[PDB]
Amino acid sequence: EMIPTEEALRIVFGVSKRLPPVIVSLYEALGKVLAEDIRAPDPLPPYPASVKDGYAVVASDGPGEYPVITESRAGNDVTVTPGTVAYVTTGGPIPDGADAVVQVEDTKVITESKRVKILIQTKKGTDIRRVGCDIEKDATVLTTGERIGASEIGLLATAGVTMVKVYPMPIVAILSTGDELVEPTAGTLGRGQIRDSNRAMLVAAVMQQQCKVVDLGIVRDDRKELEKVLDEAVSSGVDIILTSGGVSMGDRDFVKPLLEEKGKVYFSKVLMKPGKPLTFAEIRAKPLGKTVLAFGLPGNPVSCLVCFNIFVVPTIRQLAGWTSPHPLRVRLRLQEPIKSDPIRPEFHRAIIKWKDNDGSGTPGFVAESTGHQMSSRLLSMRSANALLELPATGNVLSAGSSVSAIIVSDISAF
Amino acid sequence: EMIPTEEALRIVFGVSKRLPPVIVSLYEALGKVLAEDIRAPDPLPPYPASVKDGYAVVASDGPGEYPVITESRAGNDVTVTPGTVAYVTTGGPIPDGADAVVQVEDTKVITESKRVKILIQTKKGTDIRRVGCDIEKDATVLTTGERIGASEIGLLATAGVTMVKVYPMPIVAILSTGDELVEPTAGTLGRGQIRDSNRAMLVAAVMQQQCKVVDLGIVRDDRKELEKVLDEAVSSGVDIILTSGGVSMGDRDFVKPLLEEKGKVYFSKVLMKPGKPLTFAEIRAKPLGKTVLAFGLPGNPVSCLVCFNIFVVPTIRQLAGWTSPHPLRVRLRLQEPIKSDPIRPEFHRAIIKWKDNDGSGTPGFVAESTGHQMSSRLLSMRSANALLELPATGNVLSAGSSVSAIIVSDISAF
Ligand SMILES: [Mg+2]
Ligand SMILES: [Mg+2]
Repeated sequence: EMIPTEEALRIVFGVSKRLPPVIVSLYEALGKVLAEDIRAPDPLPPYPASVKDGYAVVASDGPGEYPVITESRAGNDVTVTPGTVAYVTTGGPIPDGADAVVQVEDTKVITESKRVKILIQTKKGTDIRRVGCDIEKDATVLTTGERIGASEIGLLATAGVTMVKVYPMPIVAILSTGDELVEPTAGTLGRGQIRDSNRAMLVAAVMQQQCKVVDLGIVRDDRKELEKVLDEAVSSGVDIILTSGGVSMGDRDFVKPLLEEKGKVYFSKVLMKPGKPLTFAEIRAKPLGKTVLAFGLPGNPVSCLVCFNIFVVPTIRQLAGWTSPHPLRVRLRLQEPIKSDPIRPEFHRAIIKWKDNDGSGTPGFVAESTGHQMSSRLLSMRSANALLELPATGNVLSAGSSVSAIIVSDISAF
Repeated sequence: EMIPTEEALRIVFGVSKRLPPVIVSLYEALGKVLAEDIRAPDPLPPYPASVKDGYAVVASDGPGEYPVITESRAGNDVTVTPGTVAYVTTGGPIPDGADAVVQVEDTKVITESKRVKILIQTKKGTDIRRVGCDIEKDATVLTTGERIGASEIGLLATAGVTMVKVYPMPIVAILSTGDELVEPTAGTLGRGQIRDSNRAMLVAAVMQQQCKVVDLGIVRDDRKELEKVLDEAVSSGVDIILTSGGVSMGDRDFVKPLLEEKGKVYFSKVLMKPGKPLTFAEIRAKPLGKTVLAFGLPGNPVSCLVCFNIFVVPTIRQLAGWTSPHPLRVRLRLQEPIKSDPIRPEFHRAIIKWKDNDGSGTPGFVAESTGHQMSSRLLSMRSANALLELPATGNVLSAGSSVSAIIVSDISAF
């Protein structure tokens, strides 16, 4: 009853629908996806602006000594005739009659009225931004579907847009279920108790996705309270519910029965390593009516994060309006021998480093293994930035064979 | 008087010193660098825990029918003898006398007291996490110098650390100087006015670096107010001052004279394209005494962001305690013909996409040019995630030659 991972997210990509757009402020638009076309209301520059510090001249007059008629520093709104020059700084408006601008280190100084000598001859239009040189009027400078970075903020500011129409981020509710879970603030542990590490992990994992987290806390293994928390969640306005634990084969695992009771489950077992259990349900809020997506993530720590990175991250990007929600996939060569599982494809976590020499004798990517891949050993996720997509061959891949990998974190490194 | 870029940041890397560590909360520790060693106070698991849902058995008894003595679900703290089995779920404590755990789909059901039939024979220690299986007691699970991601949050929660010793982020003050600058909220522009796009750009650029921004606003081209803003900045507790504009050859550019007056300037002209002007000064606060770093970024929009990505981002990472503050550098092949400047090396911005086939017939990176590289055309920074490091050869590199590139944004893409 296991669904392949390719079909698994094919279902999610078919059920998840992009969120309605919202108006936000300029800084609130950082990282979000543009939901409208931006047109510049005036050109840039809206006036002939000097590119270099120096003097606005007539190209015909050529080199020689000339008087400085007026001055036109960046700030103010007189013409120049053949035989006179005007002093300008960068950004300054060019007066009428000027054909070009000579630099200042291409001029000489030369106590009443001042005169300046021009050492070179300039072709017409030298060091001058014509009106609309960089941005023309009413032109599209940012288009729908673009992700707002720092430069796109600078373009919005150039055009005067401080209120932007964007697709918002999904609100995410997160909870843990386990009768053995205690808060991480707990000091000495009692018999059969462990601290709750999946919740704080998912909270931070969603925080990195710039989504609003709503911390529903620890829930015990009982149907009544687990239902109360679920009914609280969907009615609070959340878009995605993230459940950790209570989705296995035990007789107190009420996540699958409660999801299929309140909505429509699409799968509960996935051909994965790790993370054989993975429940994905569609729930409907009953108020403004809206559809809520629910991920019953497995309770094992490394299994929880892995399912988050492969099935929740694209779901978040798709609700936020990304055109390419899928993660970056790269081909790399192995740095050490590693065996694969024969039954299900193993998402082996590795540390990816770019090298100016590998894959053969060319520059490419390499990846060393993090160690043991136990579903409970969270030390395998430590400093892991890649996810090796290993086939279910059961063989041993040599320290040089090429495989496929998913980028789950920014490499940076050296 | 131009300093090469390699020597330029060699100075910055020599002047910038890592910040003193601060205690923060668990969620406040996301993204920051660990300034202490974390040791687990108890092992994980602190008790023998069942890996699979099923029954704890004696390996010697083998297959057959057996009674279910007690039940041990995840939660509670009776022994089992050869001939009896105990029902356990995942996470449950294993009673005394059990050697292994059989799965539940490897058992049969079989109305008074219940009996269960074991279909298979298990080797000793099957599906059982011994005490400390994943994390041993007093072991280092996170070490100094590590960047706290989502999984490192999960490890901190496992160990009970909710107050962490980390290196903080630098506080960054940002300001613009220009007598032609108006706020981006301005509607119809007057004669000689442009909206201030560098400030909002730098604010967002620093926001992406998870640093605290202090918006000092627009400052006119005059020495008195520009000094008042600088004296306000260093006295407010800031660690880095980011200035935009007023650092060129004009006669109202007071950033260089005021920086060298209040501190020690290390360079003012850099062999760069774009961004020939780039002033870096060291200022000292006069109170707890502290040293402030000042970047006089050039006023041209694309020139401002480029200097930010190459000289400010590593300075931020070094103050925050990174061991590899330098950006990721990758070798890629060109997708189109492009000419280089003969005098200074040009940092040409490109759109980098990973392809399963290029550089030859192998998988690698490719990069297409963004278009015109004018220092004032901010449309060249649009959707640019890479920075081509072009040599000062002045030749034309064919649509297939390999060059060096700096990753300034997460590729993602397809
Ligand atoms: Mg459980
Ligand atoms: Mg200026």
